[PDB]
Amino acid sequence: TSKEKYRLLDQRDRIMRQARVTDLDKARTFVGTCLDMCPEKERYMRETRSQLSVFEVVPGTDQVDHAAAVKEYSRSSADQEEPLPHELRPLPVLSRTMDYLVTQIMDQKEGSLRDWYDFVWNRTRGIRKDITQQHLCDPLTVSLIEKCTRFHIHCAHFMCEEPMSSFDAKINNENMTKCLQSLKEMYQDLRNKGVFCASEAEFQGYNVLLSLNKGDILREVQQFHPAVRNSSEVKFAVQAFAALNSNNFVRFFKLVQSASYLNACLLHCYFSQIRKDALRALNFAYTVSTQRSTIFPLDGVVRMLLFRDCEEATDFLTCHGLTVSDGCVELNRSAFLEPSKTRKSVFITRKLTVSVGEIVNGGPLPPVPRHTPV
Amino acid sequence: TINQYLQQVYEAIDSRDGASCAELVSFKHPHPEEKCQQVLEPPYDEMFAAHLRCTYAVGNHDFIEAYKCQTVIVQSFLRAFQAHKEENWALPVMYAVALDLRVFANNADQQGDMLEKAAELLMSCFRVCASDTIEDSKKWGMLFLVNQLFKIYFKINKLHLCKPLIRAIDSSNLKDDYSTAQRVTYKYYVGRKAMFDSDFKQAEEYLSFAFEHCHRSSQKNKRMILIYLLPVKMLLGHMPTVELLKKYHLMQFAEVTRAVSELLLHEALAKHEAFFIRCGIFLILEKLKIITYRNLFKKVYLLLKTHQLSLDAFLVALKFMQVEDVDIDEVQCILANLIYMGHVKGYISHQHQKLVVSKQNPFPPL
Amino acid sequence: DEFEEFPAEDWAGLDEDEDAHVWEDNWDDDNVEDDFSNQLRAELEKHGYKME
Amino acid sequence: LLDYEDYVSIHSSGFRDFLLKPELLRAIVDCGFEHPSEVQHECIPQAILGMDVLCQAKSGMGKTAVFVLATLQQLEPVTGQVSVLVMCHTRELAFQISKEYERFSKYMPNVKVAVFFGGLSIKKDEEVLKKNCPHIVVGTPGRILALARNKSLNLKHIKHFILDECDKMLEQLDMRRDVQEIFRMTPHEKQVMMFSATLSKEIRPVCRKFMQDPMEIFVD
Ligand SMILES: Nc1ncnc2c1ncn2[C@@H]1O[C@H](COP(=O)(O)OP(=O)(O)NP(=O)(O)O)[C@@H](O)[C@H]1O
Repeated sequence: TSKEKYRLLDQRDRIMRQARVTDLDKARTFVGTCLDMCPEKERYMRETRSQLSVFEVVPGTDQVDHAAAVKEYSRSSADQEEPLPHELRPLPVLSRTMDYLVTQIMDQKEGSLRDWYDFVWNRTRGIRKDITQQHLCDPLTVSLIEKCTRFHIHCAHFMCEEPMSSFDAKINNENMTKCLQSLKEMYQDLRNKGVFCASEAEFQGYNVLLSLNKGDILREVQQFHPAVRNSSEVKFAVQAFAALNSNNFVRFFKLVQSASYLNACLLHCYFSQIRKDALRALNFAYTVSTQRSTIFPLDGVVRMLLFRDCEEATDFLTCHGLTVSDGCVELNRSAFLEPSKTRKSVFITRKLTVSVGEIVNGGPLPPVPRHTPV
Repeated sequence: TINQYLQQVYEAIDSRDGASCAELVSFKHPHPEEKCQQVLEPPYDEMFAAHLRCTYAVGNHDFIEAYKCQTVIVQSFLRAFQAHKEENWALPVMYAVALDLRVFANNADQQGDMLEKAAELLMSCFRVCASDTIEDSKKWGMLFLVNQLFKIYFKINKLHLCKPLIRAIDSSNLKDDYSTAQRVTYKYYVGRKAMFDSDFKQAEEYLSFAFEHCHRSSQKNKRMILIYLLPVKMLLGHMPTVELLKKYHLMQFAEVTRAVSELLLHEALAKHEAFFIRCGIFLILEKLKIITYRNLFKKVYLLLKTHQLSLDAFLVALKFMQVEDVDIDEVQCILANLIYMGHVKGYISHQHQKLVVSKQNPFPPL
Repeated sequence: DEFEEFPAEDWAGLDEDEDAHVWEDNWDDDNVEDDFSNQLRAELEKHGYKME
Repeated sequence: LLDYEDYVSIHSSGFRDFLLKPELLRAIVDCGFEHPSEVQHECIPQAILGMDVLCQAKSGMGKTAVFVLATLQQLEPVTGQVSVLVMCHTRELAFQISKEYERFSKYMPNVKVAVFFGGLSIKKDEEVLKKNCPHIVVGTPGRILALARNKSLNLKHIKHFILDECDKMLEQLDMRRDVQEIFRMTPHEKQVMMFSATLSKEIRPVCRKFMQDPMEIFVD
């Protein structure tokens, strides 16, 4: 069976680990030589202990899919320093590993979304942590880190009504911040050598769009390279940034419709903040006193505040203290009390003409890679 | 010569006067191992031998090699600074060395990783002075060791390290009783970050403290606080005079102080936009759109002169300005921003599309 | 942009100078007849919204 | 018609720019140890100053990463002197700390770690100390009493005094007297740390009595 082979080559992995015994620069980072998509160990190990990835299995269950069954992360305080050549794969295999994920699993034919997010997320963290460990400085793999970045930005909108056992959006946002930060530490050291990027300003716009509430990011806009400071993506990002701090929402939701697709969901990160400030400002504006109320029409508020129909606007408008009547809302200063589950706003997802994987690739898909792990 | 110098070290050690020993170890004077080691205590044995090595490396123009000797000086001084149990005669000596290492980082950058490797020991000089726990205390030169880290970490731009350094000084008993040169240099820097944190009022008391007590003889240090006060002032609305800008020969703001007084601002902004993306200035200095909007409201109010003013006229006044795609919703949005922030009194009526402004106190003075 | 150190460690209250009335506020007046408020008048008097 | 009548700052910085040694900058990423939480991000800039913290959070966030990455950064190499004491009263966590001290000191040959856990008598620990003098001593409080009373451990050069899982330390009597007695042989100037998984209202005033000008992290 697989268990005796597991014990034999786990024993060989142990005595190979005993065959090695440390300075700052005398020990080079030691690029590994494993070729397959899930070592040679881990598939058998996960087959006996019933840790099976629910998508990529042989559909008669039992046997692990030896052609394709991708790895999971496990931060476990792993006393083994992540094996030796095996479990860490060299640079051409990383592109194939990302390419098989854009090719077939993010276009999921049938299945739920809770297992799908965990399946793609816990893998892309594995490629990210292994390129981190591998210590490789190339222009090819930082594009793959940007692929996991675009995947995280897409999943920041694609699952928002999903349950708290499935998504729990805070740890996803905390991961996506470290994605773009790995982009910044990669490209500062790359530009200091003298290698430029074709799409630098797109994720620099993603960085400026991720930190509108942090006031220091203004100063970060100063020390860019003037080519990337004068680029149109960063110039969209600064004009988007000068709509929170001056609190201009009409200009803001005019810049939503003129944006790209991937920028629009990062503008959907600040979704309830803008209309809270807008309903504070318009209620203070249109009221002469604190004892009487003035009529505001529904067509104006659904025109200004990006609300895709009447029902979402009216739900937001009665879940804040105000009362909708026919085609009007009674803006009142005294009854405005601060007291909601977020939703899927259709005006972002209508801005995706391409399919999902072609969003992550940002262009043409490669052909399907075929490998024979023997 | 060297023997007279070493007898001066002997007199400075034995009479425990730290100003004299600080003067002998500095480069302000005109002014290797065995002669320094045959007579001194073993931290002071390495200390002045490395001072002589730093003098010879200055004379060799070997500014990389001078930095590690001037690291050996301050490590030996820190080991001697441990050796004085609850005593502080050697505390003016630190100003002789920790001021030097900053510029001896800079030359070692030329011939920033070296600024970093200089920047990690001066943390430990803060640790030693912050460890001791009034007239005999070791904490008088603590604030000097925050004004040498602040002149390194803004040249590399790291801000996240320096928010216990503000917390250590600001929560202290003796924070209002430091030396008057260092307590006004520091009050700039925590003011400067208070410009970038959208907390301008905290920067209003500090840099006005930094501007008023700055010395007459160094005009450049007056000029720098003037440069960094000019965004946080006139956002409050201080509105400078022409004579100030003529006296400090800094005349680029002046046309801006025309256009903020009453597009003119965009033309005067893009004419010299390369000065305002040079000192972290333009994205701060764009935020007076909302007060120049009130000044354009004052120009419409003084030229049409009634209580209720129609919004089509302010739309026309912005269509003169001609920047990017102004419509009737943008006008009423930024007018509502002005009307809840407090600059413009009144109410917006959508039924007649007319703005009423206040009758007895039209726009309140800042 | 380097904020240089001061020449002396201590000084008195008379040694430095103020410049008196420079952080001054008289600009919030009703001076209408400036020339830049002429052009802002004229285009507002070309669209036919007329008042004194 | 009618006249008028009169946010969150999420963490940014990575482990490259907390501003460590290169010896702790290569070994921090060869494990793949990345993406800081807010506990390290709010604790390590103050813990490298020599100031004093009282932070708590749940498991899986990296308290132990904080009190190795601060205290190995502050430790200068002393020639056969003891400078770091960690008391935690739990048998498995001592082995985790003494293994991860060797994991994070991938460079450092001079930093020698020994753990004096319990159950292996008193004279074996004295033979371990006499055969080689480590810089760092880790052990249960009840054992380090009988190591401290018998004039065998030099405790007069303690610079850093770290407590881990202090909740079960100070909820039980006849062990807070142990902590108050082991506190006295330390010098008056030192850095004292404090870590726990859970805290309560009745334990708050005594925990500030070991440290000067404390700071609070509570998840709540
Ligand atoms: N940011 C991180 N990235 C990766 N691994 C981490 C990180 N932080 C901690 N770890 C690892 O996670 C392990 C588990 O530590 P952890 O559970 O956080 O300790 P703990 O919180 O003190 N447990 P407890 O005492 O019950 O609160 C540590 O030993 C580290 O090896």
